[PDB]
Amino acid sequence: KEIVFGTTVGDFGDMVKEQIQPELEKKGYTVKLVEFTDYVRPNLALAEGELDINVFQHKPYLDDFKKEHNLDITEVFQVPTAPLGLYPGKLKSLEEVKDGSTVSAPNDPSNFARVLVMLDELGWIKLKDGINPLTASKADIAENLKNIKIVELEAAQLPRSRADVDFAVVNGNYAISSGMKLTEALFQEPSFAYVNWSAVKTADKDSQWLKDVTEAYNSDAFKAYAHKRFEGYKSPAAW
Ligand code: MET
Repeated sequence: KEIVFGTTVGDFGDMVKEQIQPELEKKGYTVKLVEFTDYVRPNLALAEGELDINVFQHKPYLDDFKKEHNLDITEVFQVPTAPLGLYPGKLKSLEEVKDGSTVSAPNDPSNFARVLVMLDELGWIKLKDGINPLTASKADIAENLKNIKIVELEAAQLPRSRADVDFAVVNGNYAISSGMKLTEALFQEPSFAYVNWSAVKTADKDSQWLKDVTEAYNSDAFKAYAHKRFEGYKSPAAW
């Protein structure tokens, strides 16, 4: 049987080619990897049948997408994921924030809510008490303490936005594929609510090939591989 993987370019794809694939091949499987530069196509490909499984999103994003597009897909297991971070732009230190400082952020809702929670934690803005952090939006901002100018861009553009803003909050997968380092972050998301999950069509939830893939992503071998290969990554809660 052939298992078709769909991932964002970079780290999630490397995991498959460097480790997962060879492991599954010694069980008889043939693997095919399809990489995506964007966040929109993977779930569509999975639902359509092009992919048997994709690895590139967190639950809040999956949940938002499934609902908006009515797709029968579901999360299965978590994987080591690059954390969301606030990186230096024109400014080099959190201490340099000015009234009116610009901060770039991804524009899709589930990821944008994260930026607002982070700005709240840093004390640059204050979110209204009791609001759902997973869906935090601008309407939820009680006070913009530092009159921060939030610049919204398509997720894939965040890395090179650093040249035009004071600080940029970059999704990990794009930070890594754009030559950035996790240690360059001035502040990282402390939460574990966004550790990425693999997703499949609800119909395959109990398949034998999926069972083989999930233990491939949880063996002592994979954990050792991940520990040295993706240092600084957030680990699956299950570990
Ligand atoms: C498509 S949701 C964003 C996924 C991205 N790898 C992150 O964890 O920030």
